[PDB]
Amino acid sequence: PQITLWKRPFVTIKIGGQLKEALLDTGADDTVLEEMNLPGRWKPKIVGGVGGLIKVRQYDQIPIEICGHKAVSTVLVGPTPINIVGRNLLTQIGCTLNF
Amino acid sequence: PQITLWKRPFVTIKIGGQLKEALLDTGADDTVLEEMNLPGRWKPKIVGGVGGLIKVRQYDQIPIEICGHKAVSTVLVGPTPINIVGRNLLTQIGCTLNF
Ligand SMILES: CC(C)CN(C[C@@H](O)[C@H](Cc1ccccc1)NC(=O)O[C@H]1CO[C@H]2OCC[C@H]21)S(=O)(=O)c1ccc(N)cc1
Repeated sequence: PQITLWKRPFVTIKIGGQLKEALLDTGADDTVLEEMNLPGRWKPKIVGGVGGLIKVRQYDQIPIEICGHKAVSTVLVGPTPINIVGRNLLTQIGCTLNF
Repeated sequence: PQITLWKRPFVTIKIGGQLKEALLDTGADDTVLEEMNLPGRWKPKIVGGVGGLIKVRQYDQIPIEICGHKAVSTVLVGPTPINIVGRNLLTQIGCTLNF
């Protein structure tokens, strides 16, 4: 289907056995989530946004259910003020912009 | 047009006769541009993202042209590291997410 943009485009994602709300964000290179536990190895990374830099944990090959897709992706975890779904995950599920 | 998300979705915009590259960003509530001069009244605003807050100037009713679509909308100006087109302008040009 389609999603208009009069409202913030939140979708529900299933990740780590939890249901979370996340913003579909074409301006984000990567998917960044608020503090949570995920299993497996991680490596520290710096993420920079409009207000400055934050430290995050990078988890690879995390399964995520999103918009009827069973996806697998890299996920960054840290002090973001909102869960964002970035182009890494948007491309995997075939999302595009159209006007 | 249609725009995939394997690369950052930059488009050329025209504002006040000036050509600029901006990111099409569904996570951004409102268009934010790097420091520039615009005419008319403004009011300060605070916007927040990854890494914290910034102060911007809000100009209302500014003409902006994007891929042949003309709009008159609110434009924020401040220390963003890149030009961002937000949902306020995406909606006015009929842009949607599709998958
Ligand atoms: C955090 C979002 C809810 C809001 N942001 C839009 C978002 O697309 C920014 C837009 C953005 C893009 C580049 C640089 C700064 C901000 N991208 C972002 O922070 O992504 C980071 C995660 O992936 C990495 O790839 C880009 C930076 C990292 S935002 O820049 O703070 C913002 C907030 C409000 C408005 N009106 C305009 C923009």
